[PDB]
Amino acid sequence: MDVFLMIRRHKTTIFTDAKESSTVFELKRIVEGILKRPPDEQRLYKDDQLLDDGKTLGECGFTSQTARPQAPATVGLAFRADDTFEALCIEPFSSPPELPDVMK
Amino acid sequence: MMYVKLISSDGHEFIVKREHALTSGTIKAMLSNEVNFREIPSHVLSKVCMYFTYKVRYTNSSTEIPEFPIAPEIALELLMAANFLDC
Amino acid sequence: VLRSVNSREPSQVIFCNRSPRVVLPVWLNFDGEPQPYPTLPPGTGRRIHSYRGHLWLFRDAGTHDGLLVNQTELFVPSLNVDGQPIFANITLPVYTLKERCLQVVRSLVKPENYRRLDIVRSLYEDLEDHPNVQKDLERLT
Ligand SMILES: CC(=O)N[C@@H](C)C(=S)N1C[C@H](O)C[C@H]1C(=S)NCc1ccc(-c2scnc2C)cc1
Repeated sequence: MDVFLMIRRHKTTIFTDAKESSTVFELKRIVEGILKRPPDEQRLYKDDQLLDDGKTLGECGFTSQTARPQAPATVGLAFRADDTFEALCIEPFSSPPELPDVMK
Repeated sequence: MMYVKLISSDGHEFIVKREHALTSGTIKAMLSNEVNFREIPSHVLSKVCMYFTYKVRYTNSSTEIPEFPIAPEIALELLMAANFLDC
Repeated sequence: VLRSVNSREPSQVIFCNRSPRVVLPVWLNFDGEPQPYPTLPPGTGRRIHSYRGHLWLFRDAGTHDGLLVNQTELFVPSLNVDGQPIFANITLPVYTLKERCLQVVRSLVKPENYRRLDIVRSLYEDLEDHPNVQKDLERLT
């Protein structure tokens, strides 16, 4: 079963998919191809929870019925510059305007 | 699978499969690996990228198709984007 | 042109609404005129008597948005194999993002206020040109 994801760091957002049975480490290999940074310089998060390389996405709560195409699940990303990892930072999207009078 | 970059007016960089982005005829013309959108904010373009994923998944599929959701707050801006992009 | 054939050979059918919309069945009669039938709530089904060679199509009962039936526009009852009813699975199509956006805007704004919205004049005409059964019948011709 496929799960559909947004992998997000700063003002960067990757749309991709994977199997429930695939691992956190295998997802880092997908990021390596796009963003050109090896797995050992990456940290992946479900909200404020660091994810272990060996665990499957299904064990970390990304299931096919919650992580949908029209509404994918978010996975935090954080790189290592030289020695230490940076703090997790996900810039929010822009705010919509107020509903016009006619749509109220 | 080749990926492309779609950049919103406020600077968010969205990275999606080329195949998915080619759903839009307008985007195909802008390419034929990055494309900047001066009029589309990130809260519209994030929904646009989700529609691509939805469209490829459920096109030519017999399994039951669910409703593509759109909040009232984003309908106007999203209508104008879909019209420009032709998708 | 698009009209039911008068076969008089009975055909039992199951209308099954596998969409989130309230469904309006429409039978195209012997002169080609659309006849509306009682509505089906979301996720419900009904066993009905029709005939072979009769044409049917299906719409959203509130907005007349187009729906599919067994993957396609029209449904025609066929010969019942071993006295078993023909299944007519009604579903959503994969709408375009534009048409989906127009559906949501139409459902929030009243027809009179369409021209007050801050958009190009072509989008007023796209909004006002709301889905219609008689337009699509000319389109399938
Ligand atoms: C001689 C002839 O063919 N007459 C026509 C008018 C008949 S009897 N028709 C037209 C269609 O083939 C269907 C059939 C009718 S009117 N069947 C009765 C019927 C009643 C209600 C329903 C529906 S549709 C949604 N809910 C119901 C209860 C379906 C069929």
